[PDB]
Amino acid sequence: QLAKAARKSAPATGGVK
Amino acid sequence: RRLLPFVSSEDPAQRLKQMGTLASALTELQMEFSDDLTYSSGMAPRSANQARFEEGGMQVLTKEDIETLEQCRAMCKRGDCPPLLVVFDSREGFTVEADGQIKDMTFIAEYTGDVDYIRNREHDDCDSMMTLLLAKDPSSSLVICPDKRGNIARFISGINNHTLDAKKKQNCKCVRYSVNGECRVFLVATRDIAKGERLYYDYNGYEHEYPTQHFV
Ligand SMILES: Nc1ncnc2c1ncn2[C@@H]1O[C@H](CSCC[C@H](N)C(=O)O)[C@@H](O)[C@H]1O
Repeated sequence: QLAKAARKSAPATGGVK
Repeated sequence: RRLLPFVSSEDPAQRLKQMGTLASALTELQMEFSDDLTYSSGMAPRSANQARFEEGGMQVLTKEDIETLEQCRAMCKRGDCPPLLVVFDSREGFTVEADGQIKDMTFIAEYTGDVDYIRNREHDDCDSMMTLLLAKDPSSSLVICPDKRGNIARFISGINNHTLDAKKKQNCKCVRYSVNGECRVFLVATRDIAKGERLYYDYNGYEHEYPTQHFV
C-alpha cells in the first residue's frame, strides 16, 4: 500500500578531479 | 584541469550504428531524444532553474570549459556523437559502453530530461531521476526526469556502494556546474576508458537517495 522514489545526486563543489 | 571534447568515431557507419543503439533503447522505453533540459507544463518553469538557490553554492563553469561544452553540443547536432554504444545487459538492463577510446577529463554527455520539482516527484517510479538543484527551501528543489524525453546519460550504470570492490568499477563522474546562472548536470571520464569498457559512475555522489545494495 505505502507509496518511495530513487534519485541520483551529484556534487555542486570540488570539480571533477 | 580542463574539460576535453570527445573524439567521435572516424567511420561514419560506426557513428550511425552508435546513434542507432540509443534510438533503439529510447524507442524501447517509449521516449523522445532530447539533448537539452526541457521545462514542461504542470512541472518546473525555466525560471525555477537558478544556481544561486543551491544550498552552499554551486561551482561555476569557466569560459574555457563552456566553449568545450558548446563544441561537443555542436558536434552532436552535426552528427559527431560521443563514441558510446547502448547495450542491453540481462544483469543491469540497458548499459553504456565506450565504442572507442575516451581519455581522462573528456566530456561524455549532459544529463537531460524534463525538469520538475522534487515535491512533484516524491513517489515517482522512474528509475532514472537525477537531482538538479538542492535548495534550502525544499519546495524550490528540482529533479531531472528522463521518463518521456532524454539522452544517453539515463542509460549509464552506477556502482554498488555497499561492496568492498565496487568503487573500482567507477571510471566516470557526475558533477553539477553553474552555466549562465542555471544548474546543469554533466558526465566526465575520470580515467582513460578503453573500447568496450562499461561506463559506471557513483549514483550517490552527493546525497544517498539511490538504493544500490543489489547492483552488480
Ligand atoms: N551496477 C548495476 N547493477 C545492476 N543494476 C544496475 C546497475 N547500474 C544500473 N542498474 C540498473 O539501472 C537503473 C538505473 S537507470 C540506468 C538505465 C537502466 N539500466 C535501463 O535499463 O533503463 C537501476 O535502478 C538498476 O535497475
